Amino acid sequence: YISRYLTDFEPIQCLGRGGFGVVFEAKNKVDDCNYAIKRIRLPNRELAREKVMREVKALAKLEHPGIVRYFNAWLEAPPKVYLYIQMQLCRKENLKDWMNGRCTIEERERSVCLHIFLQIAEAVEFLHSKGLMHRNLKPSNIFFTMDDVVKVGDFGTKLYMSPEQIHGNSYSHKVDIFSLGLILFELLYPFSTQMERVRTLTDVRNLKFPPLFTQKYPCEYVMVQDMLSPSPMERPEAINIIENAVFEDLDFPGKT
Ligand SMILES: COc1cc2nccc(Oc3ccc(NC(=O)c4c(-c5ccncc5)n(C)n(-c5ccccc5)c4=O)nc3)c2cc1OC
Repeated sequence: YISRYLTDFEPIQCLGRGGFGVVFEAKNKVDDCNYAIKRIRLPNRELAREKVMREVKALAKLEHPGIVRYFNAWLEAPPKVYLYIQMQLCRKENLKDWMNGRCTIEERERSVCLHIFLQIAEAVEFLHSKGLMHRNLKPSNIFFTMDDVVKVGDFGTKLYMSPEQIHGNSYSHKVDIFSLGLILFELLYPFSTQMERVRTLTDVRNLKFPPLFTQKYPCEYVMVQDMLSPSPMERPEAINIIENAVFEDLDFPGKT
């Protein structure tokens, strides 16, 4: 049996593993570039397989500076069945890592945080304009290119999902706005411990804010409140978030 993956690529390292499968770094022999290759074992459930095959087709249609860049997808059935997805190789550190490495307020300068957030929001508004939604927006699903442009993806815990999703109710694109609210807060508010992070984010979910955040960031405090509305209908659209005066003339020393 001839494996397309082993024929066309030189494996470099395993980048990570999940319930779906594995992500490798591998060099394409012909074009000499390094890629991230996600390998999915096709599920035994036929409706889950339907979802996988449909989502790869959807991914292939997507082109945006804030969405991980797609190259190829193929199936292999060795002597059960694997779907390989080839995408642009990003940096090791995702947004969760980035925040974990910047644990002081000095390391979360307003304009820097707003610049990162704006890119995420622009990626989400792109999805919403295409009649798509993310559903699983969280810092660990936010990646950086080698040039630090933020890339929204989905590697595949409940702290970022909308209340309607948690309860297993029907939902709309407004679920992504809820996740955006928590991400904006988390970018602006550094933590020293996981325990502090969990306690504070849980409070913020219920619209209980740390007093120093409300004082230092009145404008983003207002927009986080709006994005975290229990009622999905009263959450703003992503296009309304991106047009907020808060994102007007963002600049910081070292910005491209
Ligand atoms: C150095 O370290 C790393 C560099 C990495 N570089 C690049 C990518 C990396 O990981 C990723 C990131 C993203 C994805 N997939 C998606 O974003 C997918 C997307 C999607 C894209 C954009 N938005 C939402 C979802 N979907 C629709 N499909 C889909 C889902 C179900 C079935 C079929 C296809 C997706 O696979 N895969 C691997 C890395 C991980 C690294 O360390 C672990």
